[PDB]
Amino acid sequence: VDEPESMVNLAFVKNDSYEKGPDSVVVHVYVKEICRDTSRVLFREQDFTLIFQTRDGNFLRLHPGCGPHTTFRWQVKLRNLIEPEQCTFCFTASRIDICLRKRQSQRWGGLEAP
Repeated sequence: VDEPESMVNLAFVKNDSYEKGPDSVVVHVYVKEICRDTSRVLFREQDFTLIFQTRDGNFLRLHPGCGPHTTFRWQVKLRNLIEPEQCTFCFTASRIDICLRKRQSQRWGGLEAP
């Protein structure tokens, strides 16, 4: 767990996203059984990458050594840059809620009142 020497790209994600308010979008990703010591986030203007380790006995047992030496990342490039300065996070026991500010603005809301 000290030497990962591995970067795995994840193809399956467990989350749900929705846009809340005029300029805000808040999502919650289900990230559990994670070695928080190794759970890192690489974020920029509009995109972010989540790299971490977890424990899945069923999967890890199928490949001896996999798991504590396996570090993987999920990358999301969000469309319409966000303002990291205004961003906040929300931690539940098994899920991670995040409040994203869509400062690049969302277009077309239908009929708007002056």
